[PDB]
Amino acid sequence: KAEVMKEVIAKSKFYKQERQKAQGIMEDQIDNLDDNFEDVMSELMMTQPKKPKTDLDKEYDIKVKELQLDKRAAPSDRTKTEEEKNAEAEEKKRELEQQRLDRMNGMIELERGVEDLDDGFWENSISCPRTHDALLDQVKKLDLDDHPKIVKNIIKAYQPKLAEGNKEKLGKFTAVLLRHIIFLSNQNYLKNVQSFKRTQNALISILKSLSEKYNRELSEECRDYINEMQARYKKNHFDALSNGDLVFFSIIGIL
Amino acid sequence: KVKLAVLSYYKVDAEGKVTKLRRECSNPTCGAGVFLANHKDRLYCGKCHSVYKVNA
Amino acid sequence: VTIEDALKVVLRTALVHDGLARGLRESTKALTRGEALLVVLVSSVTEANIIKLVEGLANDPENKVPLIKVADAKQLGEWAGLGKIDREGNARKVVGASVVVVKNWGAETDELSMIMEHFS
Amino acid sequence: ALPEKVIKAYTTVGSILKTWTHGKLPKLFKVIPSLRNWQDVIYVTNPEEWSPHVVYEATKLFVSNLTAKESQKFINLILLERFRDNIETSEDHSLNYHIYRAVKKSLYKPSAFFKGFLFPLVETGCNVREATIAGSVLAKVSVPALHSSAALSYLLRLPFSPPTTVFIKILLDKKYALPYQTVDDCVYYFMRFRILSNGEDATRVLPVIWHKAFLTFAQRYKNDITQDQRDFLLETVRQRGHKDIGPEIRRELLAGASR
RNA sequence: UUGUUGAUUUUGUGGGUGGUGGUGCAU
Repeated sequence: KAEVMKEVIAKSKFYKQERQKAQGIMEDQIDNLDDNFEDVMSELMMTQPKKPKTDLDKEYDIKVKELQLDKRAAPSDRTKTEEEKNAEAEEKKRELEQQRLDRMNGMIELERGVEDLDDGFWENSISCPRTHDALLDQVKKLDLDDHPKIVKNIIKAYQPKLAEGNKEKLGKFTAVLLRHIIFLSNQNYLKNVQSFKRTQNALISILKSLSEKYNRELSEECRDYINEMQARYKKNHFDALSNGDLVFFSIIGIL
Repeated sequence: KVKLAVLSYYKVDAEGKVTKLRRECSNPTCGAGVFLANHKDRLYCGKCHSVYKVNA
Repeated sequence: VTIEDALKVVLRTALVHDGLARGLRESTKALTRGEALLVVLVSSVTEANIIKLVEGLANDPENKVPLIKVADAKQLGEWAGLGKIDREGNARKVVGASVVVVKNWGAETDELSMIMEHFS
Repeated sequence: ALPEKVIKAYTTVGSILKTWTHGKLPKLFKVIPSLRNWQDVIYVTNPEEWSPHVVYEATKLFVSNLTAKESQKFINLILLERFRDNIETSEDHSLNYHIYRAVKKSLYKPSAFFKGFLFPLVETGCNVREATIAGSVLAKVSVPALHSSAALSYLLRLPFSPPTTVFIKILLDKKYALPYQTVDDCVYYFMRFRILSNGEDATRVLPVIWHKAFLTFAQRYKNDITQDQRDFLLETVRQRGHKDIGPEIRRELLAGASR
């Protein structure tokens, strides 16, 4: 076995050396060829020769331009059966419910545990408004029932696909929308409670859609409100607390 | 990127006369309309990759 | 049949036989080679050079090529086929063409005779 | 004939190409596309003897430098024949990886690719194995919707052959925004196989690949056909429908809206 | 955008795909 192995190793080394030698000879041939490139090309240029398209070739070019003129179809995917859709929907529901139970029992998604956290805590045209005030100015002249109309138009005008960075603009708009929802509740609405109800819930539904894609941006704004109100409670106590706070907390339960 | 490089290749006088500021490739396949890139030591064709001396 | 309408079909036919040099670079390459049969130039080109240097090449004594004047680059690009058709059928994302040069007519149409008669 | 010194130099080029596997190609080889008589210069380099590595890099050199018209001959005369020869002469009837890559690069020029490989091959006794390997290159690589739609219209108008039906299925599988005229041509192709006066196509036995293509057409472009076109197709599956694939095509066709 | 070239690509957002995959079975 050992002798057979040594011959195999010797043969492999022997073939490797032959390949290297062949590689070396080739590079020398290329180098010699490059040196003689100018002489060969000079004569070839001297011997350069002096200066109807097929029916299949004529038809293609005719077809291409006609296709360019012609309108294009939108593509579609195969329709899943009702049983398959229900099975997929049931499967997704099972996965989400199982995740909720795990999160309840102490599973954290950075799948770390609550005990890990408790180490060392005790010892120590349409404009997209990047700010809450900007949204008001855009909707300053519009009625109370018209807030959902403008808000959805802003999202439509700045979808992610339309231009680069629209995700960020919508992400900031998610934070801006939440303050608008809380802001309206602070304003008096006993005069037109019905109209306020038609806008207050509608904006929340839009915020729910935004949160699905921009939960991170919403979460940052939500934490800021928690910090801000706490500071206001430090100085004003119950006077800081308003209806918008009570509204504000409910929305986290929703979202 | 170079913008409107084509404008730079040829010059127009007040009378409308057009003069070419660069040499054209002599390769038959390149033909007329193929301009050589002017380097400090050589004239280079971007189509044929041929190299010509500046003062040839 | 207006002259502009005559050119619209003629450029369409010239496309169908790959007979258009589209762009300033392709235009001037065609003119210098003597392959240009017709040149369509835009009025609103911001740089006065591009007008002069196309005009001089076309008015060369050795190869005189007829010249036409177009108001907007965007519509010329549409005739040059740059623009894209929509679900509605109207052109979209159309790219303006400052200069277009015809190399091959492709087919003999009555509209070509009108343009040539206009120049004669 | 080329100059004798040129012939000797390019004979040395060919010998290099036969065993060439890596590195820089000979400078003389790299300038062939610029030459007018490249076909004669290419002949002395023995294209049949080119190593698979050379075929890839030679393809990488030529379709980029040569014109669209000139590329088609390099495509048709060399890489097509090499593509067929390798499949026929291989023990397993497989294609070398480097030749496979070369077909991809030739697709970088769609018009020359369709006219140097696809249309010549299907019109020159293409076999199922050749269609499968070539379809995979077509399947994996991005092709323009414009060029493909014209290419699809071509294969639909040709006489029916299973190898051509593969390419028809591949293009349909790509899910391109086919122009409505192409959609009509797709319908007319599947129209011609129903029994009516009609050609022998009505009575021809239809393989599964024909039905799989018909399923792909139904799955994707159901919303882009007229009601009249839909009814005619529903009659085709009635007369020529497969045991298992037929009901699903009916299911897909019926759930679509008219344009 | 290619390597000079001409819309073949590049960018952002969505997004279907196991497939020059094997192995046996039934003319």
